[PDB]
Amino acid sequence: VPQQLKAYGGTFSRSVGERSNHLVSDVVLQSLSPSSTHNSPLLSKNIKTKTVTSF
Amino acid sequence: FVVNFDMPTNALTYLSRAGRTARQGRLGQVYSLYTKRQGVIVSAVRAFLQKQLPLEGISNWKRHMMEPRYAEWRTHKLNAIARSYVSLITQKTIPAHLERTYLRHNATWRPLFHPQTTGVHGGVPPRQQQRVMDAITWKAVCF
Amino acid sequence: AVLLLARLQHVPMDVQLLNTALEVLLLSKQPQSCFSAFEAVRHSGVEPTADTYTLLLLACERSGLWGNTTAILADMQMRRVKGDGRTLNLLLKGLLTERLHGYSRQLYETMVNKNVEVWPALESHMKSRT
Amino acid sequence: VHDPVFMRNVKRVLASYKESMDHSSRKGMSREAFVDINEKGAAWYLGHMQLASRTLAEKVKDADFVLEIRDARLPFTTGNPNLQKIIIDRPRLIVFNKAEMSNEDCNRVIQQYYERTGNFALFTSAKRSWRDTVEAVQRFVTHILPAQRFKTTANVGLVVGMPNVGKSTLINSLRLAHEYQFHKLVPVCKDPNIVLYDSPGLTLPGCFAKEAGLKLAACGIIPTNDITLPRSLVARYIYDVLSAAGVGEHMAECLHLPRAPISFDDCISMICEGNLDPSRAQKFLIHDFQLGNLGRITLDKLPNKVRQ
Amino acid sequence: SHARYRPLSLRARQTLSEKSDDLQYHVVTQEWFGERVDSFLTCHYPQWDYETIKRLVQQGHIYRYRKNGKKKFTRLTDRLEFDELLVVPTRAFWEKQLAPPSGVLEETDGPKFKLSATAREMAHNMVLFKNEHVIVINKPHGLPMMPTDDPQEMSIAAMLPAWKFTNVAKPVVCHNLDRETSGCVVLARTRNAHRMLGRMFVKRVVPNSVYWSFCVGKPTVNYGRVRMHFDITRGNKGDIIVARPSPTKTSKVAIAEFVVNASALEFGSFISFYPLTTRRHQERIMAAHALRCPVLGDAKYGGDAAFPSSLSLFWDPENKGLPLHLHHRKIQLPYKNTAGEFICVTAPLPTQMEKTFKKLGWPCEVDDPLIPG
Amino acid sequence: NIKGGVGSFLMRRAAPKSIRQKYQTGPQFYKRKFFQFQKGHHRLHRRISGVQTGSPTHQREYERFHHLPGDVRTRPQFDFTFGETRADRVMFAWRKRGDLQLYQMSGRGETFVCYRCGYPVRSQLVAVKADNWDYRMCYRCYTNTVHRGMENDT
Amino acid sequence: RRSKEEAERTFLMSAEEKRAHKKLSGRSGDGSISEMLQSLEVPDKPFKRLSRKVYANRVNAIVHGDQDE
Amino acid sequence: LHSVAAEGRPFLLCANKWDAVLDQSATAEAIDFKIKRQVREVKYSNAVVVSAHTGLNLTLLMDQALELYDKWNKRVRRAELTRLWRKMEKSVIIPYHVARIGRITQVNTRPPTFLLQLQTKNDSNTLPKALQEMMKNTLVEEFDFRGVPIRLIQEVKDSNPDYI
Amino acid sequence: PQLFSIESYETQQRALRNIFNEAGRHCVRLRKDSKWLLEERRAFRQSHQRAPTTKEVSPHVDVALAPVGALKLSKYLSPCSASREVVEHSLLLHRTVTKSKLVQSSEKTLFRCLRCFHVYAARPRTLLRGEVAQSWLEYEAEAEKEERARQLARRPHLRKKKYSIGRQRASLANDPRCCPLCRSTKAQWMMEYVHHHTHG
RNA sequence: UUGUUAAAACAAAUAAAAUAAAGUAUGAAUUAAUAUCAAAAUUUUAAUAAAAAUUAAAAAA
RNA sequence: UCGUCUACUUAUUAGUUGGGUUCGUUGUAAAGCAGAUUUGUUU
Ligand SMILES: [Mg+2]
Ligand SMILES: [Zn+2]
Ligand SMILES: [Zn+2]
Repeated sequence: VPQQLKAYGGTFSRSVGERSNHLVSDVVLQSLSPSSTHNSPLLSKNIKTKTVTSF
Repeated sequence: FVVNFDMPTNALTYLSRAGRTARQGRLGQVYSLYTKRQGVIVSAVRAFLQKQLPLEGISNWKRHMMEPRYAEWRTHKLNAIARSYVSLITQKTIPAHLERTYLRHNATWRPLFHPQTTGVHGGVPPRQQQRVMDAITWKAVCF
Repeated sequence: AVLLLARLQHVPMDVQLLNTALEVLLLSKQPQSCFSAFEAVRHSGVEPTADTYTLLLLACERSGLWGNTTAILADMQMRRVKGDGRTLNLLLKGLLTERLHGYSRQLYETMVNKNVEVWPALESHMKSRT
Repeated sequence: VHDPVFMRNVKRVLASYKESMDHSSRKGMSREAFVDINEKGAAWYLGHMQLASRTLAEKVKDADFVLEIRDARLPFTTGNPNLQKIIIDRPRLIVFNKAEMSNEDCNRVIQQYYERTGNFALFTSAKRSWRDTVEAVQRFVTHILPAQRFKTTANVGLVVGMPNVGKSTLINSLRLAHEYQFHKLVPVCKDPNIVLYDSPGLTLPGCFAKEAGLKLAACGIIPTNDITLPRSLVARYIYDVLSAAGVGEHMAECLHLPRAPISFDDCISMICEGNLDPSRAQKFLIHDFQLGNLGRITLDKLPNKVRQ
Repeated sequence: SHARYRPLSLRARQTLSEKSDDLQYHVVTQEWFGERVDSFLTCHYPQWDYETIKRLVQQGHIYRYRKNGKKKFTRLTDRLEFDELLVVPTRAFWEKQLAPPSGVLEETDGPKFKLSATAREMAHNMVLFKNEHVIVINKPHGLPMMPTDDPQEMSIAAMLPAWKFTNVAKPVVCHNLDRETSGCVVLARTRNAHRMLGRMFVKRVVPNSVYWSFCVGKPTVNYGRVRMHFDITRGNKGDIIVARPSPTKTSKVAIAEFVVNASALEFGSFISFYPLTTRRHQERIMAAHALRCPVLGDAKYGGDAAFPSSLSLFWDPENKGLPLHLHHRKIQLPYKNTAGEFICVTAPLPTQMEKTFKKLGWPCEVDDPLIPG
Repeated sequence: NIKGGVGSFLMRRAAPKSIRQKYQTGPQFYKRKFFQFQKGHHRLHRRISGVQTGSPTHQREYERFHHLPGDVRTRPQFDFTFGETRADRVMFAWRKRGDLQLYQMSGRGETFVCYRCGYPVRSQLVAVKADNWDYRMCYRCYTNTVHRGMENDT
Repeated sequence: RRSKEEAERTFLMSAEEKRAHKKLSGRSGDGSISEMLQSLEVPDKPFKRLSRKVYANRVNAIVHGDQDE
Repeated sequence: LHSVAAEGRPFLLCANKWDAVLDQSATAEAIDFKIKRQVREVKYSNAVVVSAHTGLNLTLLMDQALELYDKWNKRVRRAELTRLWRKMEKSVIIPYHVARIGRITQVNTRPPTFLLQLQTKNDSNTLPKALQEMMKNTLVEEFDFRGVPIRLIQEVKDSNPDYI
Repeated sequence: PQLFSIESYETQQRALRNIFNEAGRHCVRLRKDSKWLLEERRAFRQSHQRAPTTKEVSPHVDVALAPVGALKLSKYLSPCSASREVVEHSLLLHRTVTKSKLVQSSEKTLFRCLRCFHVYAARPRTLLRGEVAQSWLEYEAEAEKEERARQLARRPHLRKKKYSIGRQRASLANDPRCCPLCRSTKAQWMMEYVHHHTHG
């Protein structure tokens, strides 16, 4: 008799940090969501967004 | 217009090819011929473009696109339970004796047991699965 | 009669019961059911006779499939059971409908040799074809 | 064996079905008069047949020919009024089923009028199989319809007829024949490339007037139930038609009556005089009119223009 | 009608808002530093209603640009900022294939109808339950809810100006009813009350309406749940309704719960419907085909079995003008009374249905415990 | 013909369909995509609760939420606790501020959905909009609506 | 299906009936709907509702072998 | 034959060593039955029996190969294509939910390819292989493309860059 | 000619409509139940938003007897007469309508059973409750059972005085839901029976 | 009470009366974390909460 | 948001005879649109 009680049949991924923690940096791009920026060394630091209207 | 004679296996090459044709608001077009091998990535990119999402984390490996992380599935499952909880309160009246059963199947968050090895024990603690199995077999061989 | 036959159970098999059930299923709503029963009993059981073959051919005439018109003749030949005049006439009619020229001519020749009467419409059709 | 709770559940639902279907009383509304089976499933159409004129025209324009199926007892009332109103450019082949019961004179009159107009009337009896009918239809196609341009294409016939007349039975017979030969449409003969296209709702009449229902129940098309339509309304109309014919001695000779009846009550009492109550006596009279021991009967009238 | 609006997804609406040029970019000088968005807009545009400004701001047609390259969407309670722009659409912005909200445009009432004192008395008699938010009236039999093809024929939609006892504008009917239906009709006084009550009449799971009907014949079960899928198609003179048991991509489901209250010798029966959907002739067609027993007087659906020889004892089958036994008996409201129970209003049966129930011996005025309140 | 697989967890970013649902510009009328509950709660509904430190002879029922800021710190106007009991078991009702009026239930908190925040809220405090009991508000959204001065508009 | 159609509850089916029809139309595994219907065709008498203590005493007596089912 | 059909070249079977066989009519029927068993437009070719030592009807094989090249470059008009598919959309039975084909116009020859313009704008609404097989089934017997492979190009409707 | 046989069927049906509307003036006043009357006064105030009218609530049930002509009509009509079915069905319908108006009364009335043929005085509402099959009569029965449970659950000793064997046996004799001789629930209105016998 | 047949018979099924199936000795097994176990109502804390707090007072076989 | 529409028209005469064939109130520009919305370890 198969196991009747089950919570999740499939299997979760193995990437703990972010999506596609196995690919090389030349194949997959890095995420830019605020949840992933504050963890990266470059994105968590200062970022300027103010613009200038004319030359 | 750019004609990708073969679908690139990664989003990095696709956007780099796509960038050349359209420059500074100029009208452009991309024709990417694909076969059965690039069927996975062409299915995600086509969906990523229709909903206007950034091509971040796109791969050709099918198991990579269908299997999510535990915490990411944790966030999505918590929202799916709430959306059913809102529709249950808004458009339904449940009796008193069914109040425990409705909230147990459509309104409560039930954590999994070791989601790392969830493919073996199904997410339910096997010490429970052993007690449940003793209830099935005792009434199966009795039948 | 169909209901009573469906209720029937645990009764020995005989050619009389076989042809009676064939008549029942022929006059029933589905003429193909008697053909199915004949194909079921074809493996084993009592041997069918010329009356049963006439019933099968009448059912085929009523329904209109006629896909096994030559199969019935092949079964009769391999069973090595002679057929009656009405059986051979219905087989002639089936072959003429299925435009099997060689088999129809052979059966007509052997019928004229046996000196067994045929249907007037079939005889007129044969004389008009010749 | 599956789950015992499921066994108990199916037992309970089967018992409920049994206790629901035990009642022999039949509901008033004739479910058959509105249900119409097709390839997608059982469908219920609502409304008359006049508001679907353009929906019928757009399909008769696409179909090659118009194969209609009517009943010989009452030709005109069974079909489509817009087909008779507006002339159809496509050739029409009208199969009158149950032709053994219709008036031979009226049959020859209606077939003469159809030949004058351009249509082809084919009268089919119960002893005749559908194979001769479809063969004659193929012969009509190869005689009247011009040759198709491309060899692979096929000529399409739009079938117009109620499911009680025999359209659905013909469709099922052709379907099973084709399936057995090979093992939304229906192919009949692949050598001349003839196919048929059915339209359920355009042929389903739906609602009907009182006299229309009387004629349909007398012909056997529409069902008869005690709640919606007593046997009196139809049997008195049958007797009134017989009296307009005036064949009282003929009624007596048919019903084995001692003398010629005078009124409907007299007819009922004389049929009652085997012994049986007036209800079953009227039922047997209607059954006689259905089976057709009374022959040469035409309930549908013929307009002056069709008689000219 | 110089601009024909078209369906637009969120992506297309954003693309059109980016492509358009009929915008006005208000700067925020030192004088308007720190003012709320709603106050700013209500001080700048005196002709725009406050509800219109609310709808614009909360839908996003009036956003602000903080010089950061991207546009920023704010609510009414948000404060402004120095050096940033506030983008407001102009009149010509709504002339493209983009549908504007309701309040931004001007809707002209045009010609109005003048009612007589007799019609006003009849409307005041039809009024059943009066409230500062909702007005319940008893619609008579054979009255058109909305103006039909004949413009000279009377209708309820033009009797609205006679019901506003103190409001500044006429009430708005919440849900329309069939011409033959003799039930209760609900009107909303407040323009906001109509929007708030419009949610109740969408497809639901729990019923809140009662339909009393008298069908010809007795169905098999005393209580049951009717369900069928409708397809409405345009025809030459009218519409064609196709009923299926199975779903379809174009089909719209219709569900009701019917209970047989009494049976008159299996030739006539009194039943109560509680619907869950809103479809044209829904309960009528349900009783006609599903229950296989048409309601007394539904000539349009099974006219032969509508007037039966069984009930011919009471009514003349040759007239065929008896009122269709279709009455919206009881309907609930979200408003509560002083007792705490929801207000469920009940409409009295027409005199013809009362005569029918008296001839049949059934009580005409009975409460319905299935729908509480 | 080509069968490509993509998980739904990637397309959840475009779950909202309008600006009000995505940028939270107004009240979500039972249409909210993403929620935020405190970590550890299994029953997904925000909780507005009160304390009980005495008998009703000394501590009134409307003094349970005395710790929460707003209208509860004042005396209610209507007292339905005496005489016959209401069907919905409402014990107090505060002054009708604009289009919103507050009500305190009895017994365990009836979980409802606030149309402003979109969350299921289990509390005794409920704010009814214009006497229409289909659109309710949690006390937190009620206090914020009043402080912003949106009680007449929302 | 023919029994259902004869009952004429096509438009009046409910949740339990629809679920039963679904689970019987679905091709089962170890089970067999033919044998299940043959076993259902038995006209045997049903059991009446009893109390918990009375039913436990019944079970104990049956285990001992002194009382019938 | 499947590999040659995938390239786009008209092929033709040849039964070499035809004089060494024992029965001439037995082998000719085994090949014909093997031919009709083929699928995907391979079946629509012919089989020529040839002997290289005796020299049996070698000129007939060289004549059929010349006819295949003429049909390989055959030019079909456009209006004839629309009338064929308009009447074919009705006569065939399509159980699959597919979008209506707007126009049919052959674009390139040798091999002759056809353009099938769809009405919808979605990319996943391509016709199944069963519908492509039926489309290739009629083009060969109606327009005498026997033994000639045919490609198909399903063009989805493209939107306008200005959108009006 | 014309539709002689059709008009004859319509003429006879029109006669049945008139002779049954004539029998309406012969009525037997029956006072309604005390609890049921207050149920009509209550439902009327919520429906019409007005005080009930003594002429509309009709506290006296107006039951109509079968017309004297109809009973002697089907009597002298032979079973072979085709016009007997159309008048028999007209009487069966009025025989049930008389039951529908009878159940609304609660005064003592003669009711005979058909099993052992015993004549006894009963109240029509409680006796014909199981035959009439009316949901509002079903819902009031479920409503009164709760009303009794509310009084008994508030005071358990209240059951001792109200529900006793002396009280239970007395109430059964006051509302004889079954014949005291055969214990059968099947009954018949004696007034309709004696009306059918002395005319037939 | 229902259904079948005929101008009373048969089959189903329960609710009233009647019959039995100890108060004697013989005597197991399921179960078992536990205070001489928390009668109830209110409120609340991470999912039935029999977990906590506030009122209140819940006898024994 | 449960609306309405098996007759008009062209001739003909005094009921007869041949041709042709929808409108509209209100909300909303999303808070709107397929389908389901059921659970008693109950015997
Ligand atoms: Mg929906
Ligand atoms: Zn809130
Ligand atoms: Zn008695």
